[PDB]
Amino acid sequence: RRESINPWILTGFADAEGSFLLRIRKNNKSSVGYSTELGFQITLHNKDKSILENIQSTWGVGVIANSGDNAVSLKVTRFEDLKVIIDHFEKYPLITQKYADYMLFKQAFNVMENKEHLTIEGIKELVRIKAKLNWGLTDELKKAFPEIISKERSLINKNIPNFKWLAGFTSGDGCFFVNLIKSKSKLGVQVQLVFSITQHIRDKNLMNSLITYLGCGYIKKKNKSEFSWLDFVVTKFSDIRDKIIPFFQEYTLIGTKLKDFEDWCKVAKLIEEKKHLTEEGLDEIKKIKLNMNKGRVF
DNA sequence: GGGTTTCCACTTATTCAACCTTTTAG
DNA sequence: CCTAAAAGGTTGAATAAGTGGAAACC
Ligand SMILES: [Ca+2]
Ligand SMILES: [Ca+2]
Ligand SMILES: [Ca+2]
Ligand SMILES: [Ca+2]
Repeated sequence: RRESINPWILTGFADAEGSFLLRIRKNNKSSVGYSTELGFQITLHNKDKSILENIQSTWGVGVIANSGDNAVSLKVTRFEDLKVIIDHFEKYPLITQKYADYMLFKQAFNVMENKEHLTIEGIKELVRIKAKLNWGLTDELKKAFPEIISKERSLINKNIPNFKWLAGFTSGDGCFFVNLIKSKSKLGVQVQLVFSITQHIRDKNLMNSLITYLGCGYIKKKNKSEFSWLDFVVTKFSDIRDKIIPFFQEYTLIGTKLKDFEDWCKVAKLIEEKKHLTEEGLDEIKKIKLNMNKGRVF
């Protein structure tokens, strides 16, 4: 059932789940020896295929396909379709550092719109653009286009623009979790509700702003080898009851995350009724938990 | 139909989400 | 003593991003 997604929900979701793409491919059938492909894409779990169909219908662009065993993607690379992407993100701009990637995608669009990508000089300009996009140059492009190139990206400083963006972002990178803490009590399990949003460290400022915007929570920094990311986290029930739950009751989530939030809420009500301290209440929470998050079948 | 664009199957890197246990706060 | 909140992580790919191959187009 195709439903129109609000454009700021969509942009918040794009900030959490979109990726731009710029292919500069060796091609023995291209006059300059390289062909290109420019686009935007989203990859989700199969259980969320509906989001992709809603976006495909809301925009009128893109093609949907399996992405391996368990995921599905919406890719938009038809050049004329990319005008839709630009019109959307011009009106409802990305908020995270991905915004810099959007601007690089715009620059590549302009090169191609002037048909300059059919010249080697235009291929070279696309390479300079791609050197700053996402993961930058591949080994093949480094080898083929030796050049000291600026690598500094525009640092993005933008406030959360409105709460629909936040609902979109949370639908992508958020998590509603029932933590079962093993204790020695007679019941022997403490039920703890956790709300989290996870993000690369490059957007520490935006994540830190969530403390102010939502009136609760804290930031946990995590490092693993050379990689760093952050979790905005809320574990205090009174904050979950009075701030997190009413926020998302008002600003609706999309996809499977919505059902997780609803289940989470059913656990919160049980907790408020103190039935998490009874055996029968705990069994019910355990049963709700088994069907949340990755365990959910559909 | 030659050069170019678009699509579709599928993979690589690593940023997510989701999942744990132990300790501290109240 | 008791429960709630925070601290302190780990797991593993539903990560973000990218690739190989060719059909479709004009
Ligand atoms: Ca994300
Ligand atoms: Ca994704
Ligand atoms: Ca997600
Ligand atoms: Ca995500």
